[PDB]
Amino acid sequence: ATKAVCVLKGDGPVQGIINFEQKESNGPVKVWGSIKGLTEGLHGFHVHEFGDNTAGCTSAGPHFNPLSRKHGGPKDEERHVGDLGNVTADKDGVADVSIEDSVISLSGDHCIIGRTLVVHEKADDLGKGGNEESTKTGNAGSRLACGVIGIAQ
Amino acid sequence: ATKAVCVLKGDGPVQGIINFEQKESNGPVKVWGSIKGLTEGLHGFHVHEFGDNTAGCTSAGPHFNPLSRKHGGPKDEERHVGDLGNVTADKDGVADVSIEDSVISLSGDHCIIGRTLVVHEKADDLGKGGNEESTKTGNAGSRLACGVIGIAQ
Amino acid sequence: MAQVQLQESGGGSVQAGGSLRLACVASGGDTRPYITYWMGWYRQAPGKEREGVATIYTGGSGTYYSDSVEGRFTISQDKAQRTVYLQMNDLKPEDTAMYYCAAGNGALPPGRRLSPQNMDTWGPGTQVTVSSHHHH
Amino acid sequence: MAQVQLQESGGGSVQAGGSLRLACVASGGDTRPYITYWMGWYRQAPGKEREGVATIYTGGSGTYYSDSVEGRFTISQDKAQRTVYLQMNDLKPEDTAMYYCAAGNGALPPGRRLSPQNMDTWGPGTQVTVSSHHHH
Ligand SMILES: [Cu+2]
Ligand SMILES: [Cu+2]
Ligand SMILES: [Zn+2]
Ligand SMILES: [Zn+2]
Repeated sequence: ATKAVCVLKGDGPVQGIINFEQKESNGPVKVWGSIKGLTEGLHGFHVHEFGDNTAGCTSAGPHFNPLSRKHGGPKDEERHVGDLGNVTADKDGVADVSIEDSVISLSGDHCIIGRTLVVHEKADDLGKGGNEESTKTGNAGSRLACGVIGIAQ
Repeated sequence: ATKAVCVLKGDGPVQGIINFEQKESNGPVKVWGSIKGLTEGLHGFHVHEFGDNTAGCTSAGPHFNPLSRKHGGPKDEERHVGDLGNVTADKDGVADVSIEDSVISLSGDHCIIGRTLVVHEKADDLGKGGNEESTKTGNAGSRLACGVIGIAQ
Repeated sequence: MAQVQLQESGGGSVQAGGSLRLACVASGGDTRPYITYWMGWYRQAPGKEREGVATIYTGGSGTYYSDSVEGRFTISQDKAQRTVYLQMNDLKPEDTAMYYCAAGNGALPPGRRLSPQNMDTWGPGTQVTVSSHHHH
Repeated sequence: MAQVQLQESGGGSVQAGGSLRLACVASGGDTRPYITYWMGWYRQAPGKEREGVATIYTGGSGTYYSDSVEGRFTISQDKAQRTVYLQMNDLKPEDTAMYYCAAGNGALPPGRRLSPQNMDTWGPGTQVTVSSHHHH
């Protein structure tokens, strides 16, 4: 598939819709949408491994990481496939996302369809925190909203 | 993937969880789970084309149909890939599903991951209604609950 | 069809061993036909907590009763008229209470279907008073 | 932290052209820090509908005002104390009303943030009365 979409919901007020497009195989993924109800500022933003939301965002498992690498930012070379860095929420709690990534994909081994996209309570430190959790999660904190990534029309 | 899962929610009280397993490529899919809040009796049960639940179950599109065939039951040869027939709700409104199908799959061209599973208001007539809609929908009626099918752990 | 509203009727006074039928009529709310409820009968006696007596699934036929009333009470419905009936037989003095109708979500799981805390809507109540034979 | 509860304070009597500060303290509810609200100030004058005056996003800093009060009223918050202040300047006689605090969902979209129908919690109210100069 070349188009995907995701509805993010969670415990609190955070919600949104994110779209995906890679218009040619193994090319760059354009991710765009907007998320409301966030605290003004930066929030971690990754694709987690499982699209199981039976137990909320908890059952999504960890960052999508087929290469068994440490946590990093999206520009970094040492990275999880699912590391998409941060989204920034404005003074009304709205974060308009428009991002390009080329390590995620809508087909092949690093396909993200059927997995879970997650917005986080705190900013992702992109692996540079200086502790061990920073190399796992970016110290991004709890999962405010999430959804399974489906084939979109 | 060999394991998938789906949370079905909708307007009314209908909700449930469905699991999927094909333990070997291009083999049979075991679908099992349970759905509550249904009216006692039969309810249509198919995989629709898009895993977009932004507008509820409406944005899921029609039955998953890559072969461009008419509507039928699961045993039928003239069938949509997504035709899974009916589930039967007991006198408490609970339908325990345990079904095998070999035309759906968790990989390949007829992969259902990232698409939407849907429970219906009325019984599916499996294409034998004698009218035109029966060859489209089985006259199964409105979509009570649905969810996107994700990669499961 | 604003919000769901329940109206009980049929309570009265009867001597021990007698019978009574109560009715609970539902009006309003989402009237689409796949909207199911666990409907269904609760008591509150003087000085005790509100307790469930019987419940019935409006989207089917399953019924469940409290231990204290199994065998003596029966719950039924006329789905077309949105009325749920409690046929109370072999009445004891301790069945005296204000009797309430209550509607709960149709997806309620076993063990919450007849619990007052999981009820969404309550009726006003109809009083049932049962005389002892020892009340000359 | 049962459910969210709002308490207004600071209403009184002032002559036209004067100032007033109202405060709205929030207590209870889900106290996790990512639970955001549009908090924020409504009026009801004699014989008229309840109307929004100012609102503020407790998870950030955006503020929005009704036309009738833009330029004269300012809304602010002390997030650590869950208090939202309405600084009312250049008061006119028609600002007389019972003033209410109200909390709405933090995901409320533009154009519902300051509408009473989308408010979840209301405070009791504090009365503001503004004298005409023509009241000798
Ligand atoms: Cu994450
Ligand atoms: Cu269907
Ligand atoms: Zn990571
Ligand atoms: Zn079909």
